[PDB]
Amino acid sequence: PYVPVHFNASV
Amino acid sequence: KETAAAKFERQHMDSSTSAASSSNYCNQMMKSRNLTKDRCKPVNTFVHESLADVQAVCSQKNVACKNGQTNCYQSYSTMSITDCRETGSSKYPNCAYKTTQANKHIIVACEGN
Repeated sequence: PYVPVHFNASV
Repeated sequence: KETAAAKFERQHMDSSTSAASSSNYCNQMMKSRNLTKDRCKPVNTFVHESLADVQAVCSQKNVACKNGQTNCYQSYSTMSITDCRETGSSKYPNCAYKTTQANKHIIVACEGN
């Protein structure tokens, strides 16, 4: 369990 | 008080809707998630998928991040998502946002939290 820490980009 | 993981959830997770409401979704949501308390965060994306579906992206397609780091992953499939962005005519503390709904592959940065 590595979890999302940043929302880098879309598609 | 705020771990990088909860920050992430607070800012981008909205599993309570399959897609953006109407044109005011960004106004309420940015407000709600307290992304406009001191200032108007200029850009923020909401993911309309379950928490688990999004966590699962960290074991998907590994790609370089836009900076060069190696801890970025791309979702195999598209996800319903909402792009919230400040309209040229937005000033604190009366933050206006243009909500843009889409279906896209999200790229997230992962770490062990």
